[PDB]
Amino acid sequence: MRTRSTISTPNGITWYYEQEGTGPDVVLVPDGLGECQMFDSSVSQIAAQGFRVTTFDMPGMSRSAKAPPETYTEVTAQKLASYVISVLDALDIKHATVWGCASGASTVVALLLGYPDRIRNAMCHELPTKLLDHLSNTAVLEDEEISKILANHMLNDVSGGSEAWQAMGDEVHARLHKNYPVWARGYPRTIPPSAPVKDLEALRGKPLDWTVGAATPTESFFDNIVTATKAGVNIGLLPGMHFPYVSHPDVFAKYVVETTQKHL
Amino acid sequence: MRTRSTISTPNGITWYYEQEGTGPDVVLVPDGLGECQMFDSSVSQIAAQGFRVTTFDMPGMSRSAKAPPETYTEVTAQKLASYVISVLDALDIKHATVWGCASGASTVVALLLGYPDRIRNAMCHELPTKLLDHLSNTAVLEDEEISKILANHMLNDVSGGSEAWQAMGDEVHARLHKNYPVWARGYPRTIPPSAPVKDLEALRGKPLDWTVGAATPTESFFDNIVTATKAGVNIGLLPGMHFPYVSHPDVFAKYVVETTQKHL
Ligand SMILES: C[C@H]1CCC[C@H](O)CCC/C=C/c2cc(O)cc(O)c2C(=O)O1
Ligand SMILES: C[C@H]1CCC[C@H](O)CCC/C=C/c2cc(O)cc(O)c2C(=O)O1
Repeated sequence: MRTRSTISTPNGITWYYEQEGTGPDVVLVPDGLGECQMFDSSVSQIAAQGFRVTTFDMPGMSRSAKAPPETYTEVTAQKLASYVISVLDALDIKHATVWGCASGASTVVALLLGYPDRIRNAMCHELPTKLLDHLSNTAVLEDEEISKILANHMLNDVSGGSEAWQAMGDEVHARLHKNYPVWARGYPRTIPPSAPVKDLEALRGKPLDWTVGAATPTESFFDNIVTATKAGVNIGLLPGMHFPYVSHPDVFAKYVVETTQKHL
Repeated sequence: MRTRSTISTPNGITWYYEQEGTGPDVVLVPDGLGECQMFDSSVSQIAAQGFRVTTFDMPGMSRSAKAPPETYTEVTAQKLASYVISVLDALDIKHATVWGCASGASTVVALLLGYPDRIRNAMCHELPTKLLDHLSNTAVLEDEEISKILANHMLNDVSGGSEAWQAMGDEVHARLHKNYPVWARGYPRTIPPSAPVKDLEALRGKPLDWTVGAATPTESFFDNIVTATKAGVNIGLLPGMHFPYVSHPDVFAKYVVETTQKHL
């Protein structure tokens, strides 16, 4: 039975969060769009292996929109990490396994490095480390132009699974619609240079498991593969592209549980 | 002005070859389809920077089809490397820069390792190290079935540039048509295990420059990126996929000249 509720933290954020299961804590941090419905099936599937799974909409996104501006403008990994630590503090999650893609991947690595006592192990997927001008240039467009362009880009280029993307439903896509402008203005310029992945050695020997999408063009996260290999960090593939939890929920869920079981 | 001619070597092969330019030798070794007209523009463009450029159809392929069966069945990097050393012997090329993609990539690294006195530097692109059952399954079909399927697969999936691929013309596509079966039967089972990349320390400090296609799915050559990084070998991207010399001739040519100038 899934808890669907709100909890507030003293940095001014009111988080929408979901929680199911009993057992060691596993936390699913969204990608930049900040929408935790993307995890819905995997929440249940990972919980059914004996885990308490918690996820949430990210600050300023979807149903966690009640948040002050610093929390969704000039966003950095280090900022997100501290927001995530504060919602963990509120929910009394002391020791967590954490997953994150994209800005969520940067967040989890910054969590692992900054709060090692708190993080049992971290799985990061497709960690952005490069400025991408086609994304960054949308910031200066009109809100509805941004939503049209980014919605299309997710649907056609990066979903990894067009049908599964569209099957999330109208409600989700209506929340994403409003998030695309806030993401565009707040994330693409400032997340990449915040990447906590330039000190290779600090990554060495850490409980970190890195993935890239199998179908993602080799150029997008070529640099993740080099960096992981130079740091001896485990690196592999998940099917699909930027949203394996949408396109391949069953393999995603099994990967989270199997990687979590390694570190208990 | 380009030389277009044949030369026979004592392993029973009659090679079709082309050559243009004066200067240090640069040799362009085809991919598995063995068809050197794919290089035509780049031959002129690299020569025009002060190089003597040589290429050729590969044994059993295209206009180098007069060759004994061992030269195009159970093909191996080590076999292809000896075949190319013989055509270089015949043509009196003592020192060469070499390029190769796919089976050509395996050939060039085997050349570099096996004949270090002969190879100034090698550029390998998308070196196949894994058995691929969808490719190997085509071996047991009808010849004309194999040509249909592979001609379509190159056109639509892996050219990196559909217009540029088709613009090579009817003559080249008529030669490829006959090569697809010979390749299917001779290459995909035996070329991957022959990959000369399993000894990391032999690669280290060698004049080797490795590339993968930018648009190629991450999974196809993930392993090349890990291997290069573990051996300190330079590794980067070219635009397109499996045939940058077809899809992006100008940037391919400039990459060959620049990388050759580094080592000269
Ligand atoms: C939401 C998702 C966008 C996917 C399409 C993007 O085109 C995928 C490109 C990879 C980088 C995305 C990205 C970059 C960035 O600077 C900050 C981010 O939060 C992301 C990110 O979260 O990626
Ligand atoms: C002809 C070229 C493109 C084949 C499409 C392939 O589907 C592209 C995937 C990479 C594999 C290429 C390949 C594998 C191999 O074991 C031996 C080979 O000679 C090649 C190779 O030459 O591939």
